[PDB]
Amino acid sequence: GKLPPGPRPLPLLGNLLQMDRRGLLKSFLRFREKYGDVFTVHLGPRPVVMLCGVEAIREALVDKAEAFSGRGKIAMVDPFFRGYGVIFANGNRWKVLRRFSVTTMRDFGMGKRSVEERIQEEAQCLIEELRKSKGALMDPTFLFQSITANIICSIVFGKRFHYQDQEFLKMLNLFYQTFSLISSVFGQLFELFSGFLKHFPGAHRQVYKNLQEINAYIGHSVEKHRETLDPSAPRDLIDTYLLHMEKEKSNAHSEFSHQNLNLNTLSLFFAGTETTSTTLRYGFLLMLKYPHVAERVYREIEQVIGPHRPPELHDRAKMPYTEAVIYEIQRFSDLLPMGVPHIVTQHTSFRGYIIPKDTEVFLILSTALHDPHYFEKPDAFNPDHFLDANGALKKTEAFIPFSLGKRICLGEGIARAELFLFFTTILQNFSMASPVAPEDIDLTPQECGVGKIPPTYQIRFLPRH
Ligand code: HEM
Ligand SMILES: OC[C@H]1O[C@H](O[C@H]2[C@H](O)[C@@H](O)[C@H](OCCCCCC3CCCCC3)O[C@@H]2CO)[C@H](O)[C@@H](O)[C@@H]1O
Ligand SMILES: OC[C@H]1O[C@H](O[C@H]2[C@H](O)[C@@H](O)[C@H](OCCCCCC3CCCCC3)O[C@@H]2CO)[C@H](O)[C@@H](O)[C@@H]1O
Ligand SMILES: C=C1CC[C@@]2(C(C)C)C[C@@H]12
Repeated sequence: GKLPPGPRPLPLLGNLLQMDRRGLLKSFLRFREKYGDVFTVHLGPRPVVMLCGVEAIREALVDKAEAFSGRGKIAMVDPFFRGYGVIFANGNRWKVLRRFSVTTMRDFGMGKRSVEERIQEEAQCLIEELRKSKGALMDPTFLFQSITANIICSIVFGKRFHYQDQEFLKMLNLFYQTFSLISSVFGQLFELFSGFLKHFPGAHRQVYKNLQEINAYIGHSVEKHRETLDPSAPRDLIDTYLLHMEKEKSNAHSEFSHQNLNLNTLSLFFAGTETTSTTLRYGFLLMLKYPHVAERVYREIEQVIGPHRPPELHDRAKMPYTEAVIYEIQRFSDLLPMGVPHIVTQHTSFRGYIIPKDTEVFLILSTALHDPHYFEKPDAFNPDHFLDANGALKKTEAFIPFSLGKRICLGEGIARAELFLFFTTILQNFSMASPVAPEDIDLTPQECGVGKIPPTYQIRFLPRH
């Protein structure tokens, strides 16, 4: 009958005075030193249980899924989402939204394109755009958000936007700034003291205002889908939801509400755009720092695919090196180092500790991805972390960047397809250069909070021959 151990808190400040200035993640890795894999930290007024290492995390999300499957809050965006949409929902609202989103993120209608096909098409558009740049320097952030946003758009809104569309780019800008502001030092501090800091000016207000501006776009798209809805031929995920709404309207407790429609839709957009693109940004920075890996990846593309046939998912199994590189990009880039917060949904016992219902829990995914027993020298980028003796692909159970269990990333199959196809399709057509010599490329993230965000950089894409 005790919570996990941890540093002794003060009233009001919780463990603030024991924290590391460099962030939550660093704070928690120090605590782990002292207390081991399961400990309690008081983030202002809330005790939060931290679980570290693949064994503890898997034991919680998979073996104790009846208790560890709740969703906790991200203080920076809770005032906006308020438990609407699939990411932030619990209970029956979650079950409904998850079932809906999973099915509709995969089955689209006979004669509608596959996931692979939309990605393949977006990849050709991206290569045509990169050709048109003629080797000019760019920060590729906007293009990497455009291609990942466009895959979600084709599912959600039934169309794609053009790369030079300044309105499309305005919404990409809002998603980008929001993810940065959520992961900033302020955003981390807000996680501790949201109750106090919310009365004052700060980034939380800018985040809230950004999300309302994206929400206004969605609300208008929804209305215009409603006006043109053909109940016999759903175009996209919005039409499918409208039909469920119509079908359940006689139940006042239907979860197909207007607020879930907007916020689930937003949720999918945010997650679909900022995750994969951020991974891509890091991956191309790593290719600049390790041009020998990129050159090896090209050799493999040449031998297995050739210089012109578009890459397809069937190529994956014949490309162990490219796959190792992409896993290692994900491992090293550690997109969500503390995952997304969980909450326990019933009184539970965990390695002797007793964790009461409603206790918030962070799974520190970063500790699995940097576990030195699975990855020798885990702080260095090295695709050999994923290769055996023969150069064959060695997967491992510590590779959990999508989490595990009931709340495991529902975009996983999409993200993996997007990483492989965009990565290989770009390298099939271009090598990369930049004004910064490999030795001087600094990989230090620009933010490290909920999200790990790479520094900005310039790069050129040089066409092959
Ligand atoms: C590199 C790409 C991605 C990574 C590393 C990633 C990682 C994650 C993680 C760690 C979670 C939290 C799981 C948990 O709560 O324990 C999550 C949830 C989620 N992700 Fe992904 N994600 C990626 C791409 C995507 C994409 C492309 C989509 C959209 C198609 C997406 C949609 C979602 C949704 C809707 C949830 C909430 C699931 C739920 O709470 O039921 N993610 N993701
Ligand atoms: O109808 C009234 C409203 O219209 C103007 O806002 C527009 C701007 O006129 C207009 O340029 C705009 O075009 C956006 C198209 C790009 C959509 C990109 C999507 C990417 C995926 C996630 C959703 C957004 O959409 C916004 C919402 O319609 C205004 O911003 C708001 O005043 C006002 O509330
Ligand atoms: O005592 C009653 C109150 O307590 C619950 O919430 C509190 C928590 O009790 C209480 O801890 C809180 O104060 C926290 C002080 C945090 C110190 C400020 C830090 C901010 C920047 C970094 C250094 C200092 O403010 C919140 C709002 O008052 C409630 O939010 C309010 O109902 C209620 O007014
Ligand atoms: C992919 C995700 C899951 C939760 C999240 C928030 C900022 C939308 C970090 C984005």
